[PDB]
Amino acid sequence: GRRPARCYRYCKNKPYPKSRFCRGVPDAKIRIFDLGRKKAKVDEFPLCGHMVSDEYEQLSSEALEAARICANKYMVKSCGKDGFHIRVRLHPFHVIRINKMLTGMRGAFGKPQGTVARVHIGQVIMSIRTKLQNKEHVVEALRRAKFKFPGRQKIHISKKWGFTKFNADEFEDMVAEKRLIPDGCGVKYIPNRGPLDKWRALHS
Amino acid sequence: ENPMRELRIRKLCLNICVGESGDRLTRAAKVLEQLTGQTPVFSKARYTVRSFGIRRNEKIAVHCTVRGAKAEEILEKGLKVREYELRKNNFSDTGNFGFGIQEHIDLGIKYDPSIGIYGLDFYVVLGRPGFSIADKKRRTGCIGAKHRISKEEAMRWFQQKYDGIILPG
Amino acid sequence: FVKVVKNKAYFKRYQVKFRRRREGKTDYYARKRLVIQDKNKYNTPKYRMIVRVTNRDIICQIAYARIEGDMIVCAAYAHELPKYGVKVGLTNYAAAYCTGLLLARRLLNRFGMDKIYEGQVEVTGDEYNVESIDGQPGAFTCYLDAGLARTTTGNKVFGALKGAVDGGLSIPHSTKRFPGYDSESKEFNAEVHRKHIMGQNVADYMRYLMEEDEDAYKKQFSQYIKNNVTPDMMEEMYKKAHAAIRENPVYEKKPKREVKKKRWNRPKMSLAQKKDRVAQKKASFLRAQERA
Amino acid sequence: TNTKGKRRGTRYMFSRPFRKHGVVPLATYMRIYKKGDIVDIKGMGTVQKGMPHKCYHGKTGRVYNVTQHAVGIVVNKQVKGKILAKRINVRIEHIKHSKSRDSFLKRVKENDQKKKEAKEKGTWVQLKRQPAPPREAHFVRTNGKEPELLEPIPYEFMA
RNA sequence: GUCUACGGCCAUACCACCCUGAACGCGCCCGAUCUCGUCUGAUCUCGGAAGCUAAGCAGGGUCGGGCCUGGUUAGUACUUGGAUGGGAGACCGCCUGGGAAUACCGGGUGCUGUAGGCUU
RNA sequence: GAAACCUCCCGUGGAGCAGAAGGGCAAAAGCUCGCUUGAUCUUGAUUUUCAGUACGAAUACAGACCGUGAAAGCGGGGCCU
RNA sequence: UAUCCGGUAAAGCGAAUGAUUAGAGGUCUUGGGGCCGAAACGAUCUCAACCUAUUCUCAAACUUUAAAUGGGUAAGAAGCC
Ligand SMILES: [Mg+2]
Ligand SMILES: [Mg+2]
Ligand SMILES: [Mg+2]
Ligand SMILES: [Mg+2]
Ligand SMILES: [Mg+2]
Ligand SMILES: [Mg+2]
Ligand SMILES: [Mg+2]
Ligand SMILES: [Mg+2]
Ligand SMILES: [Mg+2]
Ligand SMILES: [Mg+2]
Ligand SMILES: [Mg+2]
Repeated sequence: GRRPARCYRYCKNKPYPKSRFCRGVPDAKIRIFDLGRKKAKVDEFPLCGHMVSDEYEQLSSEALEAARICANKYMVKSCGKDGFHIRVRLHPFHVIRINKMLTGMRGAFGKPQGTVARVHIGQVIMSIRTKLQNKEHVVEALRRAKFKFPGRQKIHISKKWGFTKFNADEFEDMVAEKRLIPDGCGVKYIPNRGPLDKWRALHS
Repeated sequence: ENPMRELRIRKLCLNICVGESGDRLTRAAKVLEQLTGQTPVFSKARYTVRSFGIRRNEKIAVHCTVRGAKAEEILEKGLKVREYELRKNNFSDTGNFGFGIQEHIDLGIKYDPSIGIYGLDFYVVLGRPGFSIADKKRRTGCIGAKHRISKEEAMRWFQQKYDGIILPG
Repeated sequence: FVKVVKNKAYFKRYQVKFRRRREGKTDYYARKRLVIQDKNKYNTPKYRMIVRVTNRDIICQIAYARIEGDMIVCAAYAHELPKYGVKVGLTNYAAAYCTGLLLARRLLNRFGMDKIYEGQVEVTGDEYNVESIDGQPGAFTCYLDAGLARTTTGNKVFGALKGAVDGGLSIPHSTKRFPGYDSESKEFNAEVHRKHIMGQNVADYMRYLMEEDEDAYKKQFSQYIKNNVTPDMMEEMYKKAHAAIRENPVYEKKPKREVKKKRWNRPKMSLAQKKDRVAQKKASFLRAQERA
Repeated sequence: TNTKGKRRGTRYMFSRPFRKHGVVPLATYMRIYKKGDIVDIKGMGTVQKGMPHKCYHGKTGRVYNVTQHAVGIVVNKQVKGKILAKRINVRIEHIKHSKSRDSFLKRVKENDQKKKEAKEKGTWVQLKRQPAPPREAHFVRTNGKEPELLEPIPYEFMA
């Protein structure tokens, strides 16, 4: 049906998003960019395993989805149906083209074949949060998920708390301070600045 | 002991939307002219609506803005036919109120088989001293804040002045 | 509830209009046409006879525009007029005339063209304008800056403009909006105009009220009744004032001194005060809640 | 092949900057150009009468003519192999005084000061400029405290 | 100290709500005979001066938003010139000079020209 | 009645400006009135395509005769391409 | 050495435009489907769009920012006084 992944790998063209101009684009294979217990509280999942990319390459929507199932399947089988949260952090926005041959190279300009993610060197592909129990189960999940992607991707466990931007060493104190306040999957960082009436809702 | 926070009637607005044009509208314009003691204005439609049977720039409604003592007098008549009751929803958050009358002859006008029974629409722009700031030409402004009439404040003016009830629901 | 119209975003993207455009003062559309010179004129001034009527006052200024902030060569106010003769009705058309006239005379006295360009003396009211005399310094010429005033027939600005024209400034104008000119005929009386210049429109209203009801007259013309300005006294009064202006227009100010130098205002609260003030509100909240 | 249209590609060039739209504030108009004023051209979107062509934006040149509300201005425009000094009639709004020349005039004025004085004295003074010379010999006192050692830091992978 | 008239630069000047304003101003304010204009003396025009700072206006306030300006981000991202450097490629490292932008954290919150007041 | 007409509030333009898109534009360049024919007559200069020839299109002036506005001004077609 | 010009790389999207993930919060709206309701903004979920802070990820024909390399001028007798 579709072309080999070989042929759309390197980030060669300018980014060609689905827009006014580029239309009639077929929908991306991947759709659900996160799954597992996504309705979980910051506190009850701090681990944050990432699959980072080490190639400035393009990943297919097809390969993302496949990798996502692969990781989630293992996470379910391993720990449990509601024991993790996985986030895919690359959406296929770039539209990829296809000049098709039954005229020759005259007036050759592609129709939209499919979509694709462009991924920089050092950029995270997938990311998983679960417990301090469960580190090894994530690693292998991402390990298995690597095999669905072309190029090369390290698996890495971050020094953050969960899917927060905050360093896990200081996360718990900050809550004690109320620097930080739980807010679904995330956590709202409160600063000094805002009128004092906001400060009177806390400390009360 | 307030000096000029004296909530007054800035203007009274009266409109008969017949939604016809031609003769019905010319007929209804006489009713306001008998009531207010001044020629009204015909407003035209914004755009055609095949449902209502109106066309763009076709004269739908007649209306007029009464000011001063005559607006106080006509407002009084309009409340007498309504029996000095309003509701909470009849007041706008801006501190204005309004109410219908179902037939102008109730106010105190003679019917005619031609010049029939045009129901009409009172609406009262309450105001204060020094609201004109907004609408003058040169050094304009906005009327502060503790000076703006609240919904509550306009209800209590009605509850005092015209001895009204403001029934709930 | 609704979508907040005035977000962070709104204010980030927001552009203010100029300061005086905000204050509701300066029509910059008109200012550009009024004030800028033709570049090949170079640094030669472009004067304008600014006239603004305040609720209690009429100011008449002559100004050109430099880049630092348009400079004012001369001015006359309606509140000066007491010197000359005018006790009351200082925002009235007649007063506007005196105030304009006075500006012309005071201006002319600076340049030494007080003796040349006497201008119109008898006050006809008709189309008058100044012809510059050959072998003599030319006639001063500015243009009327009406401002935001709705320029209609009989507007008081044109009362001032008429005055400065009779005072001997060549300011171009038509008579299509002096009070007198008829809309549904298109001729100019210039006796109606004279009446207005002399305050006879005011005197007749005074005579009309006194005839009808004493109390309304007494209410309407309270400062006219005090100072004893009567209807029959009115025309003479303005003619005296015109002469006195015409004989001595020079402004002398008052020698202002003996000032205590005290702050009526409230000065700006220093960082450190503001910093503590929240500190005290923080403490006071804590000590307050540790009770109930 | 691209369109020859006058305004092609001036989407950004003739576009008032961020939060500087609206009234062309008045100094702009009311400042005087004589003959032989050095003047830098910079087209503007609000005023479309007397706009310069996109080629002369950025370019500086001298004023030759001054009309009522514009200024003729000789500017040099390169064309493949030949520089053509050519004369264009820009409306004031698209033009500033180029300061480039004033720093020169400041220096010549300063020279005339330093030539009048130092003549009766006898001591001749350096009027020519000189490029930044090598930075001279000097001591550095490590006052009490010794130098601070800088080990390069061990790598770690952050993302 | 501060205002009015005409301003220049146009948020350090905007917005929100809160407080305070002596004198002079500026206003709101009271009228429609005349000028002028409205469906309407609301606006506009005109004649006033009994009230009042309620509002506009000014000055201040807010762990305020916004804007302005520093730090950090970071010698990071990018990048001129160099090599028979690496790497299967993708890309990367070095040399040679140049060098940013958010988030985050500080500080600031109109200056001033001409003419005329008031605080004598 | 989700939509008719009226009224108060907010509203940096998120509308509109014949048409493609881009720019520009708020006591306007938008809308609504009033008066109009500068879309008129006539020299050269200049810009843009450029060979630095033409055409078209435009820019600044200058001389006439008008328009409009209290005026300063603006206007010799269409906000600019 | 002075001085203008710039909107590409980068960056940004808790700034506009457009795209786009997630949960917190919200009878804003209202609905369509429910379950417990005669029915009830009653209770309970829900999914629609909208909104209040956050959050994931983007742009040749988006952008508040904004490089490097780069293009003008100027650096005197044709000047000063
Ligand atoms: Mg094959
Ligand atoms: Mg390609
Ligand atoms: Mg005007
Ligand atoms: Mg009135
Ligand atoms: Mg006040
Ligand atoms: Mg107050
Ligand atoms: Mg702040
Ligand atoms: Mg047009
Ligand atoms: Mg001509
Ligand atoms: Mg470009
Ligand atoms: Mg980019």
